[PDB]
Amino acid sequence: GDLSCPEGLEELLSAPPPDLGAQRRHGWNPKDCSENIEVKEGGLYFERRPVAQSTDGARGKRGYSRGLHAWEISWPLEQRGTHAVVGVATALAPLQTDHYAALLGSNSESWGWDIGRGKLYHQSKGPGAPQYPAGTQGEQLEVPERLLVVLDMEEGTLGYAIGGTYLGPAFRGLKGRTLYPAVSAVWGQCQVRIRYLGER
Amino acid sequence: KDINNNVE
Repeated sequence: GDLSCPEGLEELLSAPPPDLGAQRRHGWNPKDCSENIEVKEGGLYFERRPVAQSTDGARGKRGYSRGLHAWEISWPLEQRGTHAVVGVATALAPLQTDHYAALLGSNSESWGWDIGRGKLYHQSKGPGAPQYPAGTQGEQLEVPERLLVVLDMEEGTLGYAIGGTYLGPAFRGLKGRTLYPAVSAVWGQCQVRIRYLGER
Repeated sequence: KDINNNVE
């Protein structure tokens, strides 16, 4: 798993983590999220309000076009509901829709891992979406509360780490974009945290 | 509340 990781990731993750100011600066954007989401603590987490028949997303404040970036998402297991998707989006991706869906990854402007189903979405309405990671250690993975999201803008990849192990690149084809941390959620009163881990 | 903990 780790032999596929971006250059510099092991060193980035071993460094002292960004302080609370940096976590807020790179955290969720109150000015760039669904109307049904509130961003709290200056960006450290968001809460989705209990609005029926809605999927709701948020972007981070800072868009990345070069180098290696990583962040931790913390998403309580019992607050995931039917469609919990973690990834990245351009500034143009839609962040709300009036039904329950994997909104993140349902278009050209977003890329998501469904942490309930283990499926990857890009330009996908869901039918046929591939498993990630591929394999049997892949067929049994339960995504725990915390996961790392790893964006390599030199290779143009998005991948994830759990429990200290990089799980491989999930998506390629990201170069020449400005990409923001993103999630889409459906669960009433879910509280999803973002913890920026820095850049190389 | 519905399946996703949202107000009906």
